[PDB]
Amino acid sequence: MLGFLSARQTGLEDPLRLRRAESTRRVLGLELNKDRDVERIHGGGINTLDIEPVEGRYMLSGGSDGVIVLYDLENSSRQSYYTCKAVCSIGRDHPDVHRYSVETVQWYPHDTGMFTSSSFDKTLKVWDTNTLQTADVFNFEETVYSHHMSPVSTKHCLVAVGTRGPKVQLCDLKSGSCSHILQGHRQEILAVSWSPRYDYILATASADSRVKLWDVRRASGCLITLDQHNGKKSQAVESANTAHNGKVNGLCFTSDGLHLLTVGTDNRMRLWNSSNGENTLVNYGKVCNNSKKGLKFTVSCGCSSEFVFVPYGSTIAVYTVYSGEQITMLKGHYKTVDCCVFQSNFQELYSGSRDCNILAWVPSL
Amino acid sequence: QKLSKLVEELTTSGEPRLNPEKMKELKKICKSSEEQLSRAYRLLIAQLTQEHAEIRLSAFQIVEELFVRSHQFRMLVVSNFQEFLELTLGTDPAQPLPPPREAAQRLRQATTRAVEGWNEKFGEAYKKLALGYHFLRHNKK
Repeated sequence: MLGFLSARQTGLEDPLRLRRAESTRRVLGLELNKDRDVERIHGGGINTLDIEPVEGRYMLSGGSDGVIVLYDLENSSRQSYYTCKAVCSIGRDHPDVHRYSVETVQWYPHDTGMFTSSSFDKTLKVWDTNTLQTADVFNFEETVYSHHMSPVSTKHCLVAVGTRGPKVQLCDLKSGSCSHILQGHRQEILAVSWSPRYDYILATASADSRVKLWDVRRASGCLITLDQHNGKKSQAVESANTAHNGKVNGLCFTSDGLHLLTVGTDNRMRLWNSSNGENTLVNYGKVCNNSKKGLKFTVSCGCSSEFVFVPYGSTIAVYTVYSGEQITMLKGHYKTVDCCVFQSNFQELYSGSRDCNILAWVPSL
Repeated sequence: QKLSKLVEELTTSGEPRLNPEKMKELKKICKSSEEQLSRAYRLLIAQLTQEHAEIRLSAFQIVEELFVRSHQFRMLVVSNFQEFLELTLGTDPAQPLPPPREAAQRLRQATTRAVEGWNEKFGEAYKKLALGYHFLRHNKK
């Protein structure tokens, strides 16, 4: 490394090199920090975590018990050891607490003043962070498996919601219009994700093994259906063009938004070109999931090489996105792992699990 | 070697009782060399994976005494101990299917009491003991 410092200092390399390379080096060194803890507040498993996109200071966390906890990730104490204390919490006594498991929780991109959370009580509630009161409640006729607000839309403020119904609901937070539906799936929608590149592209994955990308502006159905083989097994599309051979319970666009990673219960992950949904044939090997609900996984950002961190049973498996090489499997949870979220500032990973723990993985040295 | 000799002399179920002289000899031997204990775990996995429940109890007690006394099993059970976390999650909880649980209920109670002791005995930064105890208390104690 001192070579890296000397290269930065002399302008041999752009300073971008040392960031990105050092960021990567940090990611490869992720290790369970016992020099950092997250305060236990969930009585039930953590289904979801979300670090705020601006300033990355606060994390939301949704539990199987229905509570939403709001954690502060900055070490405000002077010690080197700290516990990420829980700022607020939608507890059992809140009048608005969810009744059943919170399945997704998301900071409003663009501003930390409002977050949204959806549950198995069939509601997507929008919250004022400051007063911690709901500002809006959308009711759905079927249990919500995931939602997602666009990380990029300065223009629209749609929330895509996937329920057990076969239809994707778009909920407009600007005047509250929960009527719009995308129709074309056939079984529950286990994962939705807006594109980080394009304002109005949404990808939705369903238990029917199909993943569709939609231009929600468009009035004409899906843009693309991802097909495992790219056409080697080609049929008039009524049942073919499955992304997976099981349920597809996870989606994640890569950072720059040029590829889509889907995980499904055939124990595979695939990487897809998000422009024409073609399959890049990245291998990745066998990725165990048997989650019956959405599997929340992330990608890294701002490294030399992009990584994807996928819950693999009771561990987080780290893979290199574009080559498939499994970097490592981070082993520190006790029960299955439900969600991992990446802190892009410091290359830290937080992962929740059914054992009611949120473990921080920070680079060593 | 001598580790295996002591393991055979202690884990033998014909006299299934805690003998203090042999345990102190094992403590002193483990303190004399750390490499005694790294293979001792391999011996203990032999006794945990053995058919007889009394041998499993004996190997569990030996692991606990080496972790709490020798100061070399502490660096196995409170550092580089994901194997220990997984053995705690597999012993008291159900063995992963198809393979079912083979230990005795008295061994389950002994493991519960050992976990409750180790929650305070060595928990300066190893809180997954308490987390596993809570998971047992809320799922398959």
